Amino acid sequence: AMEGTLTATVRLATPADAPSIAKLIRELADFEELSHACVVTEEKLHSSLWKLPPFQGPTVLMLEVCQQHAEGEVFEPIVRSVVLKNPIDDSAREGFRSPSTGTHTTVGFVLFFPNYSTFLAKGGYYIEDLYVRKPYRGTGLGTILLKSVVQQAKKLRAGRVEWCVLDWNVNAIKFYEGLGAKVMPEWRICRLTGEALEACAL
Amino acid sequence: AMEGTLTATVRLATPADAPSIAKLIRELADFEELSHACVVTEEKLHSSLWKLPPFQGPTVLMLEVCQQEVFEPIVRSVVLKNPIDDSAREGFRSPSTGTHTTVGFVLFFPNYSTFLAKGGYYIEDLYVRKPYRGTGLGTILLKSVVQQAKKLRAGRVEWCVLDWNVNAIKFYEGLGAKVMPEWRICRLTGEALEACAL
Ligand SMILES: CC(C)(COP(=O)(O)OP(=O)(O)OC[C@H]1O[C@@H](n2cnc3c(N)ncnc32)[C@H](O)[C@@H]1OP(=O)(O)O)[C@@H](O)C(=O)NCCC(=O)NCCS
Ligand SMILES: CC(C)(COP(=O)(O)OP(=O)(O)OC[C@H]1O[C@@H](n2cnc3c(N)ncnc32)[C@H](O)[C@@H]1OP(=O)(O)O)[C@@H](O)C(=O)NCCC(=O)NCCS
Ligand SMILES: N[C@@H](CCCC[NH3+])C(=O)O
Ligand SMILES: N[C@@H](CCCC[NH3+])C(=O)O
Ligand code: NA
Ligand code: NA
Repeated sequence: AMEGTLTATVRLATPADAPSIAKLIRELADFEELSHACVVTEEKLHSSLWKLPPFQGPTVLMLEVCQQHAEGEVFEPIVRSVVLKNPIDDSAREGFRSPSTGTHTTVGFVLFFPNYSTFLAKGGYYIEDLYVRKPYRGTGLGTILLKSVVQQAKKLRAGRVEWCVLDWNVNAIKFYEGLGAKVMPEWRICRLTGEALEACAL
Repeated sequence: AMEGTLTATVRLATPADAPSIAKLIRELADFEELSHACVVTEEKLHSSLWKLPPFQGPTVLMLEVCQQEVFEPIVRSVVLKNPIDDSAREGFRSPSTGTHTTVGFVLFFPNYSTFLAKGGYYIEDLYVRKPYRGTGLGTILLKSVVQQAKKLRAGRVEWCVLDWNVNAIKFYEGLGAKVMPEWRICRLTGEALEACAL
């Protein structure tokens, strides 16, 4: 069991992280009660990610823990000390060994990509997924991961940082509101997919 | 002014379209009851758009009409539901062809679904000028984006709508889109974004 103080690391994901990303996307879909809709594979991540420079297309940041630079680098890892709220019991620890450092455990991820506001006439960032494994929630790790994205977005002069939440996901809403984000009740998401997308033609 | 059949053209916007795009973004913001929050300028569009290849970043397609390649223009004949009276006609002359009137625009950019593990497209803005609504022009414009998204193997085409905008909701549902009531947009901007530190 992990006790006392942890060292938390937020770093750019590499193709070697595809197995862990696939497992975390599946855990998130299971949390959102959307397992049937989730068809992610390591192969699909290799086909679609790591094609464009980081922050110029879909980009993943990995969150990892362990028991406690030159010019023009894209993303220097963010390293923070975290005093544990309670000791952590992680039965999944061995299946989440980090490919960057063997002594690190992968505990979360975030996927984000550029968006654009016409009212601001400025580019922003959109966060697609934000996920922390169950034994590591409530001790400040999700705050470090979200704030690392926001800090990068601000460095890139983002007008806004946006994302979506399920109306029933009260713990995430409280978490986002506590960081200054506003839940906008007036907007609804529209999706054109599957057969309806196939049928949509001129 | 305009009666019978129109020729509708959907084409890629160039920097010469920044004045009309700015004008149309303002009309949309006014429709969406968000005028005060709209700070678009031609200069801001020149700084943020036309920086990346089309469909690889924020991309605009213009919608233009007249009385009857990365992206080949889409040309369609449109039988007018009712004759059109356009008092703003002279302020919306097309920079591509002088005989064409700019009546709308769409802005879209790539998005990504982790559940599909596939890229898609997100439509930021979709707008048609009031005299040209309800006669099939908006359908042509949205379908032009979807056709390009499908050619680029998009898993989904997504956008958002105000819950009170029943005319856009009906239009979207009629095209096969599903309005998903469970999702809420969260935004970190302004002072809240500036105060967010690590
Ligand atoms: C939402 C999620 C990412 C947040 O991450 P977390 O690691 O659980 O978050 P934190 O621990 O930083 O913050 C959660 C709470 O703990 C509190 N907290 C942080 N450090 C703490 C500490 N050392 N001691 C006590 N409380 C602490 C924060 O103040 C926050 O409280 P609030 O929610 O009342 O503001 C995480 O719970 C998760 O993965 N959930 C399942 C998936 C999900 O909901 N995804 C959202 C996608 S839209
Ligand atoms: C929403 C908007 C983009 C749609 O464009 P439009 O040009 O009005 O759209 P169309 O004319 O293709 O479709 C509207 C309706 O007219 C009908 N229609 C189209 N051509 C027709 C014709 N020749 N004869 C009779 N009816 C016709 C369509 O079937 C559709 O009906 P439905 O709403 O019951 O499905 C437009 O009205 C607009 O700009 N509105 C204000 C801004 C706004 O709401 N933007 C959305 C931001 S999310
Ligand atoms: N373009 C608007 C959002 C409209 C979303 C619905 N089409 C903005 O920048 O705030
Ligand atoms: N990643 C999910 C959507 C989750 C949105 C909220 N984080 C999908 O591809 O459908
Ligand atoms: Na959610
Ligand atoms: Na709307």
